[PDB]
Amino acid sequence: NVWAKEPVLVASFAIAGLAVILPTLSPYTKYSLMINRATPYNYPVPLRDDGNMPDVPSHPQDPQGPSLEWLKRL
Amino acid sequence: VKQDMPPVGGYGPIDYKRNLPRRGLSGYSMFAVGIGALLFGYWSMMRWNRERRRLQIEDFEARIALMP
Repeated sequence: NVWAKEPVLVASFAIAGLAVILPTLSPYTKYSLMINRATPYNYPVPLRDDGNMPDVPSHPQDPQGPSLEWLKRL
Repeated sequence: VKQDMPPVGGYGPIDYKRNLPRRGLSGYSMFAVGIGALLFGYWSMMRWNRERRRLQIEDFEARIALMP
């Protein structure tokens, strides 16, 4: 068929079609979102204590808040 | 005697074939080993980039703790 006619075109459309469709299958896009969201740039601001939250840990050593542990575990 | 330049009883033949070996790999084998080394490089690349991001996050935490 066209595999002898314009073969570089066929390979181009093939890798293009997989580059379009292939993000629909991934266990890794959620990992990409977690990495690219959980990187701090600005200053992590403080806030007033007396909202009486069962969250927002007062100590940076304290793991009471949402953090990351899959990072060092790859 | 006579001393011309004759051939001595007949000489050996000399080839007239387009002697071509056409060696090297096929399409499938060369294609597959290229894509295999490509995927090897991809896996090692992925590993180094994510460990590098770990260290760069540590650098971010350094500038955070340094600032006030």
